[PDB]
Amino acid sequence: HMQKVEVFRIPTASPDDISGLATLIDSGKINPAEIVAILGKTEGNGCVNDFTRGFATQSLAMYLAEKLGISREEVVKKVAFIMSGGTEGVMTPHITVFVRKDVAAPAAPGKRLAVGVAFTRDFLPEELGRMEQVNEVARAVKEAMKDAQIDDPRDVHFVQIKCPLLTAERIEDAKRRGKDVVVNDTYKSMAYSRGASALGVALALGEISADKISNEAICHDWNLYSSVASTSAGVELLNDEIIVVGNSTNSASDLVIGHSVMKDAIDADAVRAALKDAGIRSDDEMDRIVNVLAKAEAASSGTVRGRRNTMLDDSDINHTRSARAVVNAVIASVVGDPMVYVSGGAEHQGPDGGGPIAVIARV
Amino acid sequence: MQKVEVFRIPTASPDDISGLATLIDSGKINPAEIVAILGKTEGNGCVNDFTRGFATQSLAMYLAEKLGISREEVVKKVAFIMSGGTEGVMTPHITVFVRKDVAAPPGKRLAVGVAFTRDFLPEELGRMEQVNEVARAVKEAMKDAQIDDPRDVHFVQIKCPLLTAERIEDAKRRGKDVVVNDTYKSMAYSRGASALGVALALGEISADKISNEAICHDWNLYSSVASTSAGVELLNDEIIVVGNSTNSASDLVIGHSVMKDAIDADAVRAALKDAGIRSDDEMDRIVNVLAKAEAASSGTVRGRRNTMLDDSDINHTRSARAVVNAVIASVVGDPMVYVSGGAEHQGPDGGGPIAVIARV
Amino acid sequence: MQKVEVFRIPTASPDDISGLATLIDSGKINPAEIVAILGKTEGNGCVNDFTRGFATQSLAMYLAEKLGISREEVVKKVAFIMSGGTEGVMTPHITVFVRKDVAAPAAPGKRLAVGVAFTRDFLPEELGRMEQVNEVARAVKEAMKDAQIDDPRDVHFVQIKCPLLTAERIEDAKRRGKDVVVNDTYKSMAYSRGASALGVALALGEISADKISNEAICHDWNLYSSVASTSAGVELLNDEIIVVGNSTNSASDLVIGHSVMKDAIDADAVRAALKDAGIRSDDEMDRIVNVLAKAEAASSGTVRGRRNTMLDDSDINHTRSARAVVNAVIASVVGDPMVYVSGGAEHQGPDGGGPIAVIARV
Amino acid sequence: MQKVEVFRIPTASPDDISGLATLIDSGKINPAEIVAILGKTEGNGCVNDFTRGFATQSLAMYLAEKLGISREEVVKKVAFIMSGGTEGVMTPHITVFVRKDVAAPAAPGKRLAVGVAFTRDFLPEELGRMEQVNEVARAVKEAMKDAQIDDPRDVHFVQIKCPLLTAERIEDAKRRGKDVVVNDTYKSMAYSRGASALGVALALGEISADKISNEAICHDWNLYSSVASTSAGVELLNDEIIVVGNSTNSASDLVIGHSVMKDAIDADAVRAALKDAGIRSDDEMDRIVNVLAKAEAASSGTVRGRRNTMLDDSDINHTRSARAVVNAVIASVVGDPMVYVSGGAEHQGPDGGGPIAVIARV
Ligand SMILES: O=C1CC(=O)NC(=O)N1
Ligand SMILES: O=C1CC(=O)NC(=O)N1
Ligand SMILES: O=C1CC(=O)NC(=O)N1
Ligand SMILES: [Ca+2]
Ligand SMILES: [Ca+2]
Ligand SMILES: [Ca+2]
Ligand SMILES: [Ca+2]
Ligand SMILES: [Cl-]
Ligand SMILES: [Cl-]
Ligand code: NA
Repeated sequence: HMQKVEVFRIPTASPDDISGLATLIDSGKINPAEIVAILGKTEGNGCVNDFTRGFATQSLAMYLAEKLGISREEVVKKVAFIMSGGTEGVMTPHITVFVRKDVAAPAAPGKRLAVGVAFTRDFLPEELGRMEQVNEVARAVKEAMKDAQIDDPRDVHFVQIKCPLLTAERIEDAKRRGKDVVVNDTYKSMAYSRGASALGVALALGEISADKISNEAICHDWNLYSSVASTSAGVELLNDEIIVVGNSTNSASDLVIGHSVMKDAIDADAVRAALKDAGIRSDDEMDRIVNVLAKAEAASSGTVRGRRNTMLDDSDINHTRSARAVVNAVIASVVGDPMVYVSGGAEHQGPDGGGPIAVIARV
Repeated sequence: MQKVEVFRIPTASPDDISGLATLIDSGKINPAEIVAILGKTEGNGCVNDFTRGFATQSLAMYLAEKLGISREEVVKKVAFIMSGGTEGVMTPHITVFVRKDVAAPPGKRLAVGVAFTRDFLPEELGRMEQVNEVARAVKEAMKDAQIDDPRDVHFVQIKCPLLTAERIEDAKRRGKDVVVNDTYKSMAYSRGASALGVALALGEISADKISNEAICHDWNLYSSVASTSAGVELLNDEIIVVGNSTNSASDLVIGHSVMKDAIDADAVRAALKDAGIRSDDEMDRIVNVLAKAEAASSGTVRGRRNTMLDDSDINHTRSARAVVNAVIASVVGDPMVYVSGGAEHQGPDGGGPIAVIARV
Repeated sequence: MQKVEVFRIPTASPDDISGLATLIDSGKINPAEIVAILGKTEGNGCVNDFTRGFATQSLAMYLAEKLGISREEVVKKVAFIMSGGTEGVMTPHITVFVRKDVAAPAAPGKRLAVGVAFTRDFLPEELGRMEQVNEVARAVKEAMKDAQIDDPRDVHFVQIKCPLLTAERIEDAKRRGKDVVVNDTYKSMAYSRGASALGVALALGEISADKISNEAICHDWNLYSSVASTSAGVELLNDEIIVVGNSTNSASDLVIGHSVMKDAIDADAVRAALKDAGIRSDDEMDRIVNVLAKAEAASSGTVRGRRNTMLDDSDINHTRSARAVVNAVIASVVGDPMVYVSGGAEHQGPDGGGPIAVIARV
Repeated sequence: MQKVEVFRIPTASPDDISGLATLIDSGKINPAEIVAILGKTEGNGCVNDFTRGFATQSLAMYLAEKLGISREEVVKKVAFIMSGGTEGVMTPHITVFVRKDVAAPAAPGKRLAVGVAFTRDFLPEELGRMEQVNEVARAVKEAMKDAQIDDPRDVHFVQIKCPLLTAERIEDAKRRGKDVVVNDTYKSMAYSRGASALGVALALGEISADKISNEAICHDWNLYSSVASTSAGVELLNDEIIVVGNSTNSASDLVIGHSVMKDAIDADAVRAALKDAGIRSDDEMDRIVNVLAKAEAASSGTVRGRRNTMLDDSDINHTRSARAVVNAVIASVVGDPMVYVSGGAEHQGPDGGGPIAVIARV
């Protein structure tokens, strides 16, 4: 009959903590068969050797499989699990659970929160960071939009993607088959996978025309970017998982989403603009926030507003960790709550050194 | 009659003196009138940070050849307070304080005073001996500042020592124990004892509440203007009192507030207001912002857990510095501001003082 | 008559069960006979290492499926001790202990024997204090009985997993009006390791009870066990104990020997432990099943009079460095970096050293 | 006739000149005869390591004061090669090379010889490319001549300091319309080390010019020098070269020998290098002046087929781990962790290995 999306931002005590989700299920507030996606901030280092991502997904899949009476593999085929590691600074570990009910109510007036999920095919290692990944992500984004019943791409406000990376073993597999990979480095492969996936969002939503995107442009032409894409790499899967979040004229949700783009890592004005775009027009209305979701990164210039920083020169602390700490702190200082989603590495996600920022709010 | 000028100078590396050299060579700074240099250096700000000493040595070399005197005499004349750790987007820079005596014709204006303490025994670090001696030099520096009312003191910056392996062996040889065995934790004890010395001198807390057992344990005791930073390269405390005096002709003033926690942007705006900055348009009057940052002992901020105290890969003082610099930068639009970590007895638990120096 | 078999298995990731599954599916391991798994997992080996729990969860879920029982029942039945930190060239792997009942002839001298025991859960304010010492000592005695070892001189390695403090657990303690032994999460690992190690020494008669008190724990480094190997983690709230030795009631084709490294570069002690396990020449290194060792930074900040920065390095915690060093030393003697090295050797060997054991085919 | 003396001096900090000053004040070192100082400094050895420059500044300032000349003049006369990173048990120290002409007899056989040479400054876009290879090769040949070595087989170690790319230098290159060899500050160290190492192999005839191109640099690991040892730093724009060998025109009471570690745990190569320097037994190890070696993670992510995480670890860069490992292996053979080990051995020995030299008293 009618889609109603509910979104639950749940604090976690550890990567494997399912207790807060279990409390909401046991109280009857969440039917677990209606969960379509879980977006996590997990407290590993968010870089190459972060096993909290897989630990969290495994723990959630185990739990939901037992509650639903189905196998873990069926849960993973059915539910998007997107775990973004790295909870630096004051950023609070948490999960955001997306529930899509089917209700016997009319659509609410105007446009209200809508979500769609789609998975791509698995990618061969030589496809990561290249047009194959761009075009297949674009196709899956369009599918998720239709799943969400969103017709106008301007009504898409955040497209969250989990994407793969290259391990030593996967690079060697490509080599044994006579293929080369986009880069022979696991950490850099995360940027290429994030960037190709983001360009696929831009292609699908019409933010960039197809004839401007080529292999040569991926992670090189920073004038090309999506204003709503948010992509995050991990070792666990070989495909991309996509969540499209926007507003539909055919939704019964009591929530809406809005967004802006941070021009740089300290752009508090963009945080306030994203809040306003989600209907939050004053500090007292900040209690309507469900979550804030943003991309952060170290600008390629090595500077912010003309001031040097060491992020790209610091050999002890990877720059994606520093970028996450900074943007989480900036958002937290505006909204008064560090339990917000910030992910690092914003290739083709907002301008160089900036990133999209979206707000899910109660109406 | 004293006048104080303050110069915030970006640096390209710990040993970079070129920005200071440009201002001297252009006549805008007379090196003989420099009384203190407060630096943010790009080492890790913890135990094995050698950018502090590298920066001090490079500056001492340079000012010695420019003043015709020896390096050793320069360090006895000028306070060098190098705070390592430039995490996040925090920009390495130095802040140079110039104090020139100029006869001139109301209103309170920036005044600065310096005072070195005697050298401390390692057994005295983090204990009442350090507290009482620091309180002495603060009043001494209050004097050089020509400031009579402690309510006119807005920031008290201190470089304090730490306990090395050999300084522990020394107290061991001499038959005396030290406040703690961990060299990293001695930084917190030296920082906290020094801070209590400021609260004691300024009458922020009465002396009968301060004991050895209260140091780094009773967080109800704290100064609202103290800012202390530890390093390996000395054994005494170097104190800079900054405030406003009627007997001053400076074109600057200093205000301050206290960050209740690491994301307290309201306190940043209050500090700006206390220094005469009332709108975003007037932000260009900032000379520098100076703040203390730290991880709260509860492991939380506004009820939300974070990993700073559980993260074995990144020391919590590094994270706290990144966070508070990003918050201040997002208010003033400029990450080149002074943030130092470890705020023991400096503002409440999880918070710290924040001061703004601004043109009038 | 018990027969112990030990399988050292390379792993591709913390959750990799494929090597164990291959041995089960080939018929080489009956999963019902597994009594303990000792892992090296590739997290940072410090407070915020979740690879330890990820590995245990993955193994318990796999074995639970294979055996037709719940995960909870598997973790009550099988010791899972995951030591994080695979720095330097140290290769991630698990060592699986299988114990079966057999009818076999007697008097094979003494051969490898294994026993397992668990303590109760500890409150945060008990870590690093006599309650942990005494509970561990009782469990060590139980594990010895499980191993059918009555003579403590026949115990060659006592491997323990023990808890640690997080900021959240310290705050729980404060809310209940209790003070923890130390207010630093990393240092809490040393107190839990040290108290657990002194519990081994108490149980084996290496130190008399009247010499152990709260004040001595992590302060009197001349108190130590020569066989204790303890390892701390966020993923458990009790201690798990594996006693490994030799007994006359054993039909194993394996034996264990040990020595004590006096410092982190004591290759002589590696060769002495090999010899105590019956490996008398480089030509016989192929009989190694695994080498198990403790490593640590010396409190003096030195090795043979030479300074190092392990205790002063704010970027890399000293147990990470000690593991890389001692693994490299062992690897250079035996020609294989896939050996067990655990860092932080409080009351485990002298200050700056630690026990080292070798499991070898006869 | 040239006489070379070499003093290995422990340091308490990067700026510690006291051990050197002791040797000068007692008359054992004439400061005007110092031609090079090779240091291990206790920074992280990567991009943001300022202990290297801090050490050089302190040494240049001290020597300029002793010789009555300017800092500028000292750095033009003396090679200062500070290699950061003292991980594991590796002990910070400096190795001071003293060379003087003498009127003395010969030939007592071949004895230690040293020569020094500097290259021009490099643009950022020349690092890791043939401009650096060829100019380094030119300078190695010059340093050979300064050492009075005509036979490349008598060169046993070629130590080099070379530049790296910072974010600001990469951005500047971009503004000038020039792309650099790699857009990554950490990886730029590998390209500078590797191009410099190939310069050595070219100068010494270890590899034909035919085989070297931009495309081969940090790609064809079959190309390598067996004596090159290179180390990158943020504190200079050129390459500084120290050639160390033996020649018939030497009156030193020292010799150098070398081998090549095939991998990070090749203790046999350590003993081979000792033997090549005349140290035939454990009893003769008191003749060591220093051991100098290159260490690295193999591009395969393995040692003798065993996986490690050095290339995967986002918390600790692999050159830090490699240094800890190889220093520990050497220390366990010679009983002393105060030896020189530098990380990143691109085109320096085979993939995963590196050269190792020993300077010994005859
Ligand atoms: O923030 C991020 C970005 C990514 O690519 N992968 C993560 O785990 N965390
Ligand atoms: O921020 C800080 C605090 C300290 O104690 N020492 C430093 O170098 N930086
Ligand atoms: O070991 C090393 C290698 C390098 O490239 N740079 C350093 O400072 N140390
Ligand atoms: Ca971007
Ligand atoms: Ca405070
Ligand atoms: Ca020990
Ligand atoms: Ca090599
Ligand atoms: Cl209800
Ligand atoms: Cl864990
Ligand atoms: Na799991």
